[PDB]
Amino acid sequence: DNTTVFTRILDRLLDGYDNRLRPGLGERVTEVKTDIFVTSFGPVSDHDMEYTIDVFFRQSWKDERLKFKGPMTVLRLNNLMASKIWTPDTFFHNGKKSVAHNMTMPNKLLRITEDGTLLYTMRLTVRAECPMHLEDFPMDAHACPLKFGSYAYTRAEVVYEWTREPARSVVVAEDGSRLNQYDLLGQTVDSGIVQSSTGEYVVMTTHFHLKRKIGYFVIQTYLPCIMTVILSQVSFWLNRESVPARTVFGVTTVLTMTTLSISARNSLPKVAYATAMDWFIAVCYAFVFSALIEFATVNYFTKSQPARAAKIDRLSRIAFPLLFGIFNLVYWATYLNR
Amino acid sequence: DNTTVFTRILDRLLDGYDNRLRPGLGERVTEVKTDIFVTSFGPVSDHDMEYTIDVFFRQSWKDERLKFKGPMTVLRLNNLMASKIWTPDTFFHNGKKSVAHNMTMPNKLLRITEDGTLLYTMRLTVRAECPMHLEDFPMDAHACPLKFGSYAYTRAEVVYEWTREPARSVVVAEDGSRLNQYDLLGQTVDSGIVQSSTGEYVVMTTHFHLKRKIGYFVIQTYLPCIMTVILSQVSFWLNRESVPARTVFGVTTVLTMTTLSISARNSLPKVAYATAMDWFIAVCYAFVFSALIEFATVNYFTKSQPARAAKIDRLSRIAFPLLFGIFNLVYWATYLNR
Amino acid sequence: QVQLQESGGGLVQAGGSLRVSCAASGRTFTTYIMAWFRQAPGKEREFLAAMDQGRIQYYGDSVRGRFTISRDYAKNSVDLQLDGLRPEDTAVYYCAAGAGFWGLRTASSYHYWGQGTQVTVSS
Amino acid sequence: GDVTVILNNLLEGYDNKLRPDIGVKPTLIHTDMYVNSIGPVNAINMEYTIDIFFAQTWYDRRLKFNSTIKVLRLNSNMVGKIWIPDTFFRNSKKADAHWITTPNRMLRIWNDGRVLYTLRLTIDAECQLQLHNFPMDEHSCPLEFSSYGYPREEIVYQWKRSSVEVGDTRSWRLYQFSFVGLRNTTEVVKTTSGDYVVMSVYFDLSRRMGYFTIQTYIPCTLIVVLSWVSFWINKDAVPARTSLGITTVLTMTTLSTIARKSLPKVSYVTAMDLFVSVCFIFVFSALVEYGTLHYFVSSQPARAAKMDSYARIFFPTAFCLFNLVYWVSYLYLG
Amino acid sequence: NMSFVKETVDKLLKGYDIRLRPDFGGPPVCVGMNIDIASIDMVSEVNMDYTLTMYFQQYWRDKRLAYSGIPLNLTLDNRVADQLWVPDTYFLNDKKSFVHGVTVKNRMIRLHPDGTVLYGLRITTTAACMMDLRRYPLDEQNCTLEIESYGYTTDDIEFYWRGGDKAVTGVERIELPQFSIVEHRLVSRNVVFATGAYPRLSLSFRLKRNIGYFILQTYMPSILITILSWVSFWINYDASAARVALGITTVLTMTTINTHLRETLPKIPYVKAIDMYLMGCFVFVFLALLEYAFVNYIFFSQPARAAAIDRWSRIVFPFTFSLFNLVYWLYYV
Amino acid sequence: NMSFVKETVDKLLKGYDIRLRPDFGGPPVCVGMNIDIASIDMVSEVNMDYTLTMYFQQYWRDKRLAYSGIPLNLTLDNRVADQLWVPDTYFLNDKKSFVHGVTVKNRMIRLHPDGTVLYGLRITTTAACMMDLRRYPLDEQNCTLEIESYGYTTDDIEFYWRGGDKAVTGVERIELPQFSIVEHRLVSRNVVFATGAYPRLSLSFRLKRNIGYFILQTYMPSILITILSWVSFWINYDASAARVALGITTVLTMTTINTHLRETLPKIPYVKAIDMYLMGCFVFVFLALLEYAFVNYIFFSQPARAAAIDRWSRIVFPFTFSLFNLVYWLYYV
Ligand SMILES: *[C@@H]1O[C@H](CO)[C@@H](O[C@@H]2O[C@H](CO)[C@@H](O[C@@H]3O[C@H](CO[C@H]4O[C@H](CO[C@H]5O[C@H](CO)[C@@H](O)[C@H](O)[C@@H]5O[C@H]5O[C@H](CO)[C@@H](O)[C@H](O)[C@@H]5O)[C@@H](O)[C@H](O[C@H]5O[C@H](CO)[C@@H](O)[C@H](O)[C@@H]5O)[C@@H]4O)[C@@H](O)[C@H](O[C@H]4O[C@H](CO)[C@@H](O)[C@H](O)[C@@H]4O[C@@H]4O[C@H](CO)[C@@H](O)[C@H](O)[C@@H]4O[C@@H]4O[C@H](CO)[C@@H](O)[C@H](O)[C@@H]4O)[C@@H]3O)[C@H](O)[C@H]2NC(C)=O)[C@H](O)[C@H]1NC(C)=O
Ligand SMILES: *[C@@H]1O[C@H](CO)[C@@H](O[C@@H]2O[C@H](CO)[C@@H](O[C@@H]3O[C@H](CO[C@H]4O[C@H](CO)[C@@H](O)[C@H](O[C@H]5O[C@H](CO)[C@@H](O)[C@H](O)[C@@H]5O)[C@@H]4O)[C@@H](O)[C@H](O[C@H]4O[C@H](CO)[C@@H](O)[C@H](O)[C@@H]4O)[C@@H]3O)[C@H](O)[C@H]2NC(C)=O)[C@H](O)[C@H]1NC(C)=O
Ligand SMILES: *[C@@H]1O[C@H](CO)[C@@H](O[C@@H]2O[C@H](CO)[C@@H](O)[C@H](O)[C@H]2NC(C)=O)[C@H](O)[C@H]1NC(C)=O
Ligand SMILES: *[C@@H]1O[C@H](CO)[C@@H](O[C@@H]2O[C@H](CO)[C@@H](O)[C@H](O)[C@H]2NC(C)=O)[C@H](O)[C@H]1NC(C)=O
Repeated sequence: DNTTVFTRILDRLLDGYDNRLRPGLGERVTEVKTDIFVTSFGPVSDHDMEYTIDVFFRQSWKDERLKFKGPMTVLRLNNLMASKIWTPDTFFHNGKKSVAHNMTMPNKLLRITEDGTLLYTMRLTVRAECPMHLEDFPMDAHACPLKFGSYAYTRAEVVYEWTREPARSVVVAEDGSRLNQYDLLGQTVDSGIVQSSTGEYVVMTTHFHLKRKIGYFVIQTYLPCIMTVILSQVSFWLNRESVPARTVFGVTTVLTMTTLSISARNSLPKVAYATAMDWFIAVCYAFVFSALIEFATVNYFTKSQPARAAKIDRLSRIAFPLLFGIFNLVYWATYLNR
Repeated sequence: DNTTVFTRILDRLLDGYDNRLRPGLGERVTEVKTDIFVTSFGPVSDHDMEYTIDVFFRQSWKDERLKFKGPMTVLRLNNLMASKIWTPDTFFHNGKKSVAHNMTMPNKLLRITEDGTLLYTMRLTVRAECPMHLEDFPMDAHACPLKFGSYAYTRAEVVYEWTREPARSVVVAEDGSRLNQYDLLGQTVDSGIVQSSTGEYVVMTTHFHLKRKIGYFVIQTYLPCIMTVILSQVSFWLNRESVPARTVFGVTTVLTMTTLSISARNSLPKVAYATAMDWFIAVCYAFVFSALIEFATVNYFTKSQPARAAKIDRLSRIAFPLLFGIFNLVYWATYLNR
Repeated sequence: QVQLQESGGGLVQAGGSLRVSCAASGRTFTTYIMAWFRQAPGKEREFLAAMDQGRIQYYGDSVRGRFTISRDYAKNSVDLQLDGLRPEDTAVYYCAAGAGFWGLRTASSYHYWGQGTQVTVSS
Repeated sequence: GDVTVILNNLLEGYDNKLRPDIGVKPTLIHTDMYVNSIGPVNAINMEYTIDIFFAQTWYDRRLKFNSTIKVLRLNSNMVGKIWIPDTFFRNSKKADAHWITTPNRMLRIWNDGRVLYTLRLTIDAECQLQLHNFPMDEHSCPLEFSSYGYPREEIVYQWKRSSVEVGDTRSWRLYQFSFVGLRNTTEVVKTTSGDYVVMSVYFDLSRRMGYFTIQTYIPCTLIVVLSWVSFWINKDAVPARTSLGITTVLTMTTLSTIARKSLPKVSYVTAMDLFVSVCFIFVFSALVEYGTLHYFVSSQPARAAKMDSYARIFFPTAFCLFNLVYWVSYLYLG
Repeated sequence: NMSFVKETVDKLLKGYDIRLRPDFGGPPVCVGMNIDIASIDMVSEVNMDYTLTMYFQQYWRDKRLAYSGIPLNLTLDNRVADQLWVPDTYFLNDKKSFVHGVTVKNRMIRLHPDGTVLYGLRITTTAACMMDLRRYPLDEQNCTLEIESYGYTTDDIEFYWRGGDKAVTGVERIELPQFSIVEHRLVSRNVVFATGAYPRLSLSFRLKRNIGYFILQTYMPSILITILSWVSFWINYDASAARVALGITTVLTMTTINTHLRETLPKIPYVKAIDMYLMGCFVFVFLALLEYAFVNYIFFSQPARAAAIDRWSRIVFPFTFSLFNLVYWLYYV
Repeated sequence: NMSFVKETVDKLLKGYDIRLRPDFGGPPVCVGMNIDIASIDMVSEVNMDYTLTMYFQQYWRDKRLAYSGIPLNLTLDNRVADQLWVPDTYFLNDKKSFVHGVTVKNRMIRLHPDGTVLYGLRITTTAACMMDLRRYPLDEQNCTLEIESYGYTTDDIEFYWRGGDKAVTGVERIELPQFSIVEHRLVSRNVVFATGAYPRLSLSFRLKRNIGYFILQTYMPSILITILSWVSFWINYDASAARVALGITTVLTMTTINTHLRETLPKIPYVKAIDMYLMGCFVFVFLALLEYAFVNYIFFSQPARAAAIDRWSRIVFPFTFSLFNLVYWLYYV
């Protein structure tokens, strides 16, 4: 009874309908309302300078060609009718290979109201580029953008707007954080215009602010290097006749520092400049190098000026830990504040 | 005019034909004869407990709706036509992710005889599950199964049979073996019944019997451990006064055994129990540990009871090689004869 | 240790149901094939039925349609429902577990065996 | 309104299996390219990644119309309905178009019959790199495209006024290399099926040296200089000078290790492997010098005293000569 | 008899509208769900997800598909699924999933005379679940799978588990090399989104990690190296090169162990139990080498006091290490 | 002009049966094939495969497509390939392959007035070849590519190379970083399967691995460590710590080198030339340390015998090692 009337409505809307033409073609500028719900802010890949996000993308617009009359003021359809109408050709400017989920059905929904207003929702997994300045690594902060707009329609044809106030137009779930090594501080929502060789286009922008967590590098990298420096300074308390013991101490601490430096630099993306961890390792290397030079000097003045050699060892037992402590205090006070 | 006659027969066969209904629906059980040709038994992955196989899958059944009269008695058909008739919905029960090749065209073939018999062949690559018991690793043997049947039709509607004797219904090519680490001994062919929440189904099964090659583990694990144990018992023949020599000797053979033990587990999958290699390594580690404890005892009793220290060193020079040779005889007679 | 203890058995009057069970202990046989065998007095040991991890049921060509095999994977056990028993079914029924290397229908491929259970049919 | 009538009449009697002017003259195509970003260069696989907007313009007499509308701006729904050139990239290992949330294609038609077709592409293109002069190497990575089926007698390509455009060059993903400039050419390539017009674009890339200079060359120079400092201490034959020599050997070994990680596993010798190996030879020879001097200490006045004076003179000279040949060859000769 | 079936089926599909749900505009359509788990594998700590293979069945009643005159249930070719209405079910935490398609698409459609439709699929899915690894490897995990309708609301569609607690089968037959499934649970609830309410079903498993692999591969080497570092205390204090080499080489071996564990384990930037055990062993060998630093520093002026320190260290180090083990294992087992 | 061509093309495709091969039921259709190789890369020893990119062309005659009145070779849009009969060619040893599709599907269809059809495809494929590595890294491999019809026999289709020995081009423009292509070869034979005889064309290459990388990377470190192990023969036998440390560190370094290269290269559990050379160097340094163990054992009672043993080890070891290297570099080169 009712289904026949609903299908006759559905079989009447697309009579003389062209989905190749936008609503209000030649009479007005099509307006699109957009909002995003982030189900899970996925992983961030430092090696590829990109990140993943799983979202619900909702678009609203008015099409006067689809007005209908009937008891059901709202009609919700899955995908066959939604593929027979006009939809905005939104694309992400900085988006890389993205996925539209198809399990167990196309994750697309089209709702129509009596006045002809359409609502289009889809579930997407967007992978986008996030340029990074890793000079302060691993104490860096980043703002990853997400920019989208219309590929084929200039700003004189299609314009985008947020459904609500821009802050309230992007919503993130409380459990929707999947960041092992980052903290999501917040987001900024913006709109603007881009100019190309084919015309001017409206672009909608979102920025997510991230701050990297450092405890992993502290326990995995910084502490072993500090401990290796302490081991290298342990040699100053051994008697000067123990040439093999102090030589083995020196060469094993050099090999340990080399191993730590290689491991630390084998995880960063290959960027042709030094980071804060590179400077920390370089200073630890120069401290163990100067400790081995100090032993070369002590062994040099032995049997000729034993008093000078003893004085060098006594003063190095004070100077080396003090200089390393001052270096650490300067390093951490400089970088944690900034 | 032969081409036009054949075209007429083709355009006449499918008149009143519904491909959504199996032959004999409501009248009899559809009998499917199946045979398999293995072109390559691909790599076996111990980490994922899976294997790859490339096959020609041949199915044969009778469809009275497709009888014809003409100059020929066998018809070879384009793959576009093979998609217009009803075919069995065969799937592999233990398959993980399989590929049907369509380069440069779909690797399918459908032949129709005059009496109504249909022969349907296809080329497939199947990645299947082979759960393994690794208690005897690397001296273990496995039976990797391959099960297939109908996904939707119960045994009251569709049954499967082998085209020939079950031994001769699965044939492997002479150059089929692509196994670096296994030796394919043979296969056994069977057929059973399974019950699910939707009904009872016929399952056709084949088991491939594999035996692992051990030379790689001989060159990677057993020989370095034996050489390290021999070196640690070589330490017994250095003079007692060479304390640094025997201490460096013992501690470096212990670190070499530790390195080998950590190295070996990477090949092994993450299993709860202990393999035969875990026991061999643990015994070699206990032998070098006891050799360093023996030297600690000799050094402790030196310079106070030299007679006892000499007696301990003389008995250790005999006891350690004898006990290690006996352990090796037991180990390589308990596992090589299974 | 690993023990396959068998229950059930006894005597029946040339018919009726007879559910022979088999409980395992000392090792979980979820990934193994659990089967049933039969040994008539002095003749030979004969394969009866088997069920693997995927619940695929294999039967001998003589007992198909009469004996039903099942496994309780949670309790790590296996049962065999004997129906339409005949005097020729008087024998010692065995429970076995194995990996099915070189054939699941051959008795020489099962690592663990039960102590047996006499089933007598009287007519 | 009437726009649907225009589209219906345009598509009426249209055969998209035939190129425009199939039996009259070759179809002339004007191409444009906007480079969004040039991704990382993979020396191990000898490939690079590029993301572009690709635009093509041509004339189709079958698509003329008369109305007050000057241009018909359309999405990808009509791309499959008209004739499109079968342009492909000859040196591409793997390329794909973007489909989120809709196919990234645009089509514009003018009343005179001119068609503009644009789409977004991500391409992994092949670039064979010669790393003989690493880290002083320069490369020109090409990107070539042509028509797969139509020879030069049927389809001809031509660059427009602004051929290749680049936006924010500082936002690209090149860490190892720096972008210099680009060129675009045209050539005719003879194949087994005919002669085809091939359009190429070359991107010039130069590697930056500040990292490899501050990480390898300077530390190695300072260790070599300290080991020649060691040559006037050797006459003492002291444990300290022996320890100094072996510790400088250890420092050079550490630098050699960090020397052989900044490069792909090429099987030819690079300039960095030569520099590190020569530094290793210099410290090795300084230690053989000490072994000879130590043996020579009793026999020293007759010959080893002048031997050490000559080594004290020859070694800095030979190292300056080596540095002169190395930098001359790699900066002015290769 | 087959022609009558062909006529009846073509009658049913004639005029059928795929764009309208059963009882469109009226009472909601009730959908029952069954899951038959076939295998669970590849529980990845680095990727923080797991792979699941299952048979997913859906049961619902559509009056437009009711037929009479045939006393049979009609299992049709799965391509007829494209000619019917099916629910828009999806998994909320699915990262990547596909339907098997060898030798054909692993799909099933079955019809009943009263109009009930059975719709089956064979699905392999990778589902994301957060893991709290502060107690790793002595940790328990709770990973779920969420089933929801993408477009309809509770005024249109409803979800329930078909069979109660028996709706999911096959968990008892699963064997995981590293984990052991402790329990599974079924939850039914609705989710109030911005577009309205949404029916949801949830299936969760609780996993308890096995320890034998870490015992034989991780903790035993560190324990043995710690015990071997005590061998120095039984060596004479004038053997400076031997005791220094033993102490610093055991330190280097412990560092190598920690570094390679850092290379293989997932990057989890917070303190786990394994890091506490490795750091405690590193502290014990660090203090053992600092003890020999003191002994070497004083064995010439006061050789008797250095011998008494070595003798007391022979007792203090094993006792404090066993006290550390006792405290570690009590707090984590 | 244009309308005449459109009329002719619509006439050709009207009443065309795509399910029927040319000359169906009569003489077999002859298919000529050409290949133009663009690149070869990723010759993987671990996966035992290689990657190939090529332009694959086929040439046959179909009298149903003959046309008159147009003195032109009609190159059509590649979507017309979906409306025409094409051979069911496939590659037997292919593991994974695809046709490029940017900016469109890389496919070509060209017609000729006599009815001849030219069909081109741009294909990237991964082909598997068996590798015999008993002479690694001094090995020579033979990797092929098989071309066959999946469903036609010699009664209906035949294969031949179009152009004789010129059918395959582009081999001389292939630059492998590790191999050099010594030769390539073309074969044509009929494979006798169960369903009947099948035509087959085979193209094979012979690759010879470059050796300069391995001389520097593998053999030289082993040679230099073996020479360094001889330094102890010139050291006084009362310096036990130096000769023991040198011997055991050369033994540990040789074991580390051998096991790392074994773990890095694909697992082929049999004896290769690299293993024979590394074992020979491990034996030489093992006997050198056993020689010092004998000298240290006997150096107290018989110092003169110990010094004579050291002098003879200083002579015998370099000579025996050079004889071992001569045998090695003759039995394989
Ligand atoms: C061996 O077997 C394999 C399979 O195992 C096979 O691969 C498959 O090959 C087929 C072709 O034979 C491919 O199908 C085509 O795909 C084209 C696009 O390819 C991209 O997208 C694929 C996914 O498609 C979805 O999304 C697109 C939009 O992005 C949409 O158009 C599709 O319909 C489809 O959408 C469905 O799914 C989404 C969810 O995902 C739902 O939301 C939606 O509702 C719908 O259900 C994707 O798979 C592709 O990736 C593959 O390929 C790339 C290389 O290209 C590779 O890198 C990847 O790794 C991967 O392999 C790729 O991203 C699509 O355009 C085609 O559609 C054409 O043609 C069909 C058939 O004629 C027609 O029905 C369509 O309508 C359409 O006609 C055109 O389309 C034009 C597009 O611009 C349009 O301008 C025209 O107007 C016209 O469109 C219509 O026009 C009329 C008239 O005006 C109008 O009335 C209509 O409204 C409409 O506008 C076609 O679907 C398939 O994708 C391949 N799959 C894979 C996995 O490779 C391989 O080819 C075989 N080899 C051999 C040798 O046999
Ligand atoms: C892994 O981790 C997940 C997430 O924590 C676990 O999933 C949780 O499991 C528990 C136990 O099953 C769930 O609690 C149950 O929830 C159901 C559903 O309640 C909903 O529907 C009700 C109508 O059917 C409705 O009344 C509820 O609303 C009331 O309750 C909520 C509670 O927050 C409250 O906010 C509302 O205001 C209402 O008061 C709600 O919409 C519920 O039916 C269960 O009740 C049981 O217990 C009560 C006594 O406590 C008893 O009276 C009932 O008869 C019934 O026996 C129960 O509360 C929880 O909802 C799940 N979480 C999520 C997010 O789904 C999962 O179990 C973990 N895995 C493992 C293996 O443990
Ligand atoms: C890319 O191609 C264009 C088109 O051929 C080149 O532009 C031409 O430059 C020459 C001078 O070198 C002028 O005489 C032509 O009039 C230009 N043609 C135009 C603008 O359409 C352009 O130089 C090329 N880019 C290079 C070589 O880097
Ligand atoms: C169309 O194609 C045919 C076939 O390739 C061309 O005929 C060839 O012409 C060359 C040059 O005269 C001859 O050397 C070949 O022997 C011819 N082939 C055959 C099979 O006879 C023909 O020239 C092409 N026509 C055009 C206009 O390009």
